[PDB]
Amino acid sequence: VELREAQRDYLDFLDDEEDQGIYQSKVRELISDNQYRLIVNVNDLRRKNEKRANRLLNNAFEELVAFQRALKDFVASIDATYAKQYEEFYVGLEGSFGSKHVSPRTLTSCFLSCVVCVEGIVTKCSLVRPKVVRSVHYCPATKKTIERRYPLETEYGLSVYKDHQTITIQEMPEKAPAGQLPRSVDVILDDDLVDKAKPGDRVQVVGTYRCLPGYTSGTFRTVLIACNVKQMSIAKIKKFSKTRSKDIFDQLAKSLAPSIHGHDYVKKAILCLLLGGVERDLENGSHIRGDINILLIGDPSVAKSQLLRYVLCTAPRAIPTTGRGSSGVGLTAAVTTDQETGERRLEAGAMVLADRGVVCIDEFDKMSDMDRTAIHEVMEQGRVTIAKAGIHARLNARCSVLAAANPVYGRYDQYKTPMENIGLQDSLLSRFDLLFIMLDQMDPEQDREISDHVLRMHRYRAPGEQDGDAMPLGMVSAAFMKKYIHVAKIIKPVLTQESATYIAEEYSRLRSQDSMSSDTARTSPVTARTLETLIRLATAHAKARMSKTVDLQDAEEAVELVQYAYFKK
Amino acid sequence: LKDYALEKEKVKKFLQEFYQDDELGKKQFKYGNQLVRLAHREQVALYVDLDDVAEDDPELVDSICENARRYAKLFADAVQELLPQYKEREVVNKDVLDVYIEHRLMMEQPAELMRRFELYFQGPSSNKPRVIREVRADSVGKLVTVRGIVTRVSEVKPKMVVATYTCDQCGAETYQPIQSPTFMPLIMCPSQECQTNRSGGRLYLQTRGSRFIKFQEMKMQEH
DNA sequence: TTAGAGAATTGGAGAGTGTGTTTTTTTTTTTT
DNA sequence: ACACACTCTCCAATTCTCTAA
Ligand SMILES: Nc1ncnc2c1ncn2[C@@H]1O[C@H](COP(=O)(O)OP(=O)(O)NP(=O)(O)O)[C@@H](O)[C@H]1O
Ligand SMILES: [Mg+2]
Ligand SMILES: [Zn+2]
Repeated sequence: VELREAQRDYLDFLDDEEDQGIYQSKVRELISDNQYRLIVNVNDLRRKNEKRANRLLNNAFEELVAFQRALKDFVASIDATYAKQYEEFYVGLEGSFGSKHVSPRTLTSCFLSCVVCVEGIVTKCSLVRPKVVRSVHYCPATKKTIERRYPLETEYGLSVYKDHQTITIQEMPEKAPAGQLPRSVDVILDDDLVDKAKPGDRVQVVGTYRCLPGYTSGTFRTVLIACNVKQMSIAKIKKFSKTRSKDIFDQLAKSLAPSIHGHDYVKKAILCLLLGGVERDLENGSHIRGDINILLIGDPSVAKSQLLRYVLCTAPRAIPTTGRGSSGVGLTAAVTTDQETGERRLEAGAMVLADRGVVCIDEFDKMSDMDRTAIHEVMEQGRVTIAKAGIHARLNARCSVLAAANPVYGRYDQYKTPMENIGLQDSLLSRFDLLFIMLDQMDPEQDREISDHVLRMHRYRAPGEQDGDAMPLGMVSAAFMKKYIHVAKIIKPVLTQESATYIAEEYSRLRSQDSMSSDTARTSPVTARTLETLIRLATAHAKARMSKTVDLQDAEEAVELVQYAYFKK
Repeated sequence: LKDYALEKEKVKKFLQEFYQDDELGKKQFKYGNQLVRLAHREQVALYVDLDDVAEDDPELVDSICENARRYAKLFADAVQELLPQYKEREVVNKDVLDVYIEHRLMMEQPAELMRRFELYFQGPSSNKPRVIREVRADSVGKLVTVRGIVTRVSEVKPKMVVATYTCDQCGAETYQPIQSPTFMPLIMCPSQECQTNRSGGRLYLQTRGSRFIKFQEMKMQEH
């Protein structure tokens, strides 16, 4: 009956006030926040008692129950009244697990009853619903009662229930072996862990791998009973922004996507898309769109696809899509039959999952127009209306669209106007904020530096790799860039009278010039949407400075950008 | 657990003694006036307000908020016991179902069949509304307040409350109160004369005697 | 002659056991 | 949890036989 000594070990481990008192402090915090689970770091346990630590990982169940009882006794010794508020306490684990860190592919039947640490990408969820643990019945005519664990009438207030949910984890597709589809596993979430993860999240789950029963065919289904769930995704920024020696926005734009050479204005516009504008609301109930949309058109081999694959790696909550490989149902939402409950419910599509994020559409000119009808409502209003599976609803799909396409006839024709080369409808072309045209002008002076840069890139080898190796199948630093952009997304700067005056006067001047100009010399007409674009771009530039005001410099930069985009051949 | 008899007397005391400084401060004892109207069949439902209870006994309010179903039954029985004291008048006969009850009284000379009133709670002003996502399993059995948009509603259907049967041979009647969403009906007479003689009389259900209530189903959705 | 008590055979009243149970992607012909 | 089909048992109703009113 050594488990009574094992519980005794855990209780004297938890009583660490004699040695710097970290865990007693954590338990005190748990009490103050009215909580009922604790998170223990396995490194500390391994340091204090090697035998107990190395036994815990290979006997998850029999050891964790002893640990839970030790915690219950310790909190009761601190405060019995608090200990009586909850039926039982729980403990979760963190740290380094060594050999027990696995994936949904490498996890096999020999891991049963070990503590395991699985990681992958979440693909689906069931709905939260209650489960019974103890039921009670009472008789008022006799003052009598009975109980059961898992005449008289049921006592819902003396009975007690707890929450239950199921989710599914999938292997990272980048790590799949050659020529095979990804594998997956089912995770069970219970009590205070429900709804801590949603589809598209990258998670790392700690739990115990276990069979479920099922005459018998001698065959079982295996599930991971979760024990903890984890997610993954100042002075430096202060002194850097305080310098004011140079236009910081130009330096950040120059440093964007170092592999790709040229295309200055495109990089500046993409940085404005990453920073975004700001929303505003009016007393009549109307509101102004804060997010930005961008379109790219051009010849073969001008790095259009690579810029999309870069933004997708350097922005939070970003999604890919290709014109030929996707459907309107897949873009918005699809009805699904739940196998846990049997019920019919909706499942999110690509543009819904990109809410408060970015969505990249490659090969945009190959979509059927019926899909573009779905994209129209999303890009204009940020909402999507659905009328299926007994639900009439207005879902949230607020996102910035970055899209790329190739011109009609494959190679752009100099002897035709922009509206002739571009294959899209004039209604749709009016929705994007900025439209860029890119061309492979075969100048030898430019080919010299381009070819040199490409060849420099192909001779590199990483410092952690040796002279002849080959990989298996399966300027500002990037880290600072991410942190600076992340802080800059809070500032919410405001207009100034001078910037407003400048924008108004300059817009009137631009309108007069456009009135003089002809469709043979412009991509699209200029209207109030131009003012909205100018305001968004000036706001974003002020945001990059972290200046609380929108200044004349921001407005001047914004108008120069749109001037280049609209009034160059 | 509490003695629900003591709690019944406390509830009676609240109904008998509470005045809200009511009728422009004239102290006319709102619930006493309501009991007069209920006794004279002027009114059907009675909404007891928990803010009124809080003036005298906040512990009672807390007792009600958890395991509300017990206190629903308790208040209903208290009101039924107090109703004759606020009666002074004889009411005119106006309903076929009550004509059967009148015949039953005339022939005699369960309470659920006679209990022609409804009792409901109006939530305490302390309790802010939850969203449909925050009503988790720790709230089972407890009084709650929720906010949302209606999506669908059914027509009004008759819901059975107590069934009334008649016996072909012995001329007696039998009753069966209903509580669960389903039930099973009776078949053969349980009265002592039929049973002792094993005479085999059958039971016929009477829609003219049994009691029904208006029932409707609805769905509500998040903003 | 008519009727009741003690012994033998048989019907059926009753219990126990075993078992069943609209909403999305892709192809093919013929209409345009 | 709630209905058919089947098997089986014990209690006491119906008749034979001997006897008294
Ligand atoms: N300026 C450049 N810097 C770096 N690589 C470049 C540059 N221009 C072209 N490339 C190369 O161009 C190749 C193709 O890039 P890609 O993004 O597919 O071009 P694209 O404009 O999208 N052409 P396409 O997809 O056929 O319409 C890549 O392998 C790059 O290495
Ligand atoms: Mg490409
Ligand atoms: Zn009867």
